Amino acid sequence: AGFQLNEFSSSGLGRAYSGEGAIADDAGNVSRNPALITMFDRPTFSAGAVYIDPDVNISGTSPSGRSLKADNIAPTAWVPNMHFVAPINDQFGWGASITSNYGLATEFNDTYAGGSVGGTTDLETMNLNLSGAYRLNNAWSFGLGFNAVYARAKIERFAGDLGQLVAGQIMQSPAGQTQQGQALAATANGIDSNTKIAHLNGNQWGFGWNAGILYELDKNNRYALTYRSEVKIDFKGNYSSDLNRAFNNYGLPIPTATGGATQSGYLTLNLPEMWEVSGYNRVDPQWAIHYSLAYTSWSQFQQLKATSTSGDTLFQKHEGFKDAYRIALGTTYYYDDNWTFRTGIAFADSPVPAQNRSISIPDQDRFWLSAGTTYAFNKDASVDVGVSYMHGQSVKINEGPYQFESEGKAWLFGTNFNYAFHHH
Ligand SMILES: CCCCCCCCOCCOCCOCCOCCO
Ligand SMILES: CCCCCCCCOCCOCCOCCOCCO
Repeated sequence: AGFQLNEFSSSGLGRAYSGEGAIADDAGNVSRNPALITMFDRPTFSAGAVYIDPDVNISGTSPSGRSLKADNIAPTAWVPNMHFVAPINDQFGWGASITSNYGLATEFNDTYAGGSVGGTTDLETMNLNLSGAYRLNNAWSFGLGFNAVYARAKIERFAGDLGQLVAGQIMQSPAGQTQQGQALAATANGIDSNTKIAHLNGNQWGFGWNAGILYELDKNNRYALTYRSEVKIDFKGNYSSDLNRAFNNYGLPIPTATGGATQSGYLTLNLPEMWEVSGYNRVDPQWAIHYSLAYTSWSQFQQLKATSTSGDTLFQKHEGFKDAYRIALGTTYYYDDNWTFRTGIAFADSPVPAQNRSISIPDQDRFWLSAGTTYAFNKDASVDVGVSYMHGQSVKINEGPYQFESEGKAWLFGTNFNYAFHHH
């Protein structure tokens, strides 16, 4: 699912985030649906983190003869979460949380033959949320939330074997016999595969809002609709390329060379909005069933475009994402006053059309299998441990002169501590 994260709590991880937004056994879920606030009787707190260990691989051969093989190109990630919820009165409450809905990390050796389209790609995101909720009656609740998103990003690309390729082209050509042609071949051969062809970095705050509706049949069965708005991050940061000025203005398909000098740069990143419907059903004093369909408007993310203080394009990449859905189903076994158990599955289709796949964000349809458990120390305190495994199909990728194959899987492990305070 592109660069979206769902890892906002360890219990959620055990459910495979199914019907999140209709469950309120810990404070974690208010981030997902502000209306769940009305479900809380006293100040409740939750803090933990999810460890994501991807194993994503690339295979292929460049036209140069060099291998396009790259193993383990998605570094492990630690995603923290922190949550708080508290009543105001019989019909009002509020919450705050620190989560992450968007994140991405890909890394190739700066010597990689295909380095002009896989160097380093890093996006980390933090969502500061502040919600309030109104209890209309025993059935209807409403939530309204505001989000301050802090985002830190970095892009780096290298000349892989392009220097070699270009030199070959010249030398095979009639210009191979010319002084002019030879000098260019020399220059091309001279571009090391670790020559930095593009650098971007910046951090910026962005802002958005979210809303949610909660409907309860009884104390054991509810349903929810939630909306999370788009958030536009307007980066202003640094752009650089180690290539000589002399490369620019011939219309070659490359980022603007700056001879290593840094230029101020502007790029707008769109974090897509998301809708979600959720259902929770406590079938039995020990058994619950939960499920959700979520819809993310990835079409809101069309490209990476970077711009000088003069309006010139310094670096551009077409993304052309399409809207995508995530669906999930899970169960919870409330064994005894101490132990709770859970498992779930989810599926998410890639928002990246095959013809726009790229190796920096090698995405495919995914499945999650998860299981988790909660131990309750004492009605006031509990720890949540969750495990999830994700599997993705292998997919074909075409960028520039290169053809790749990609496969990805991952293990997720997470722990959360929960505390509940003195009632009213
Ligand atoms: C699939 C990637 C999504 C997230 C990418 C950025 C998220 C930040 O992860 C960085 C991973 O680095 C590990 C964190 O460092 C260890 C922190 O643990 C210290 C405990 O206090
Ligand atoms: C300069 C105008 C910007 C238009 C394109 C921006 C996006 C470019 O990214 C394409 C990535 O290709 C990088 C390859 O650069 C060439 C390195 O080797 C050239 C030496 O022969």
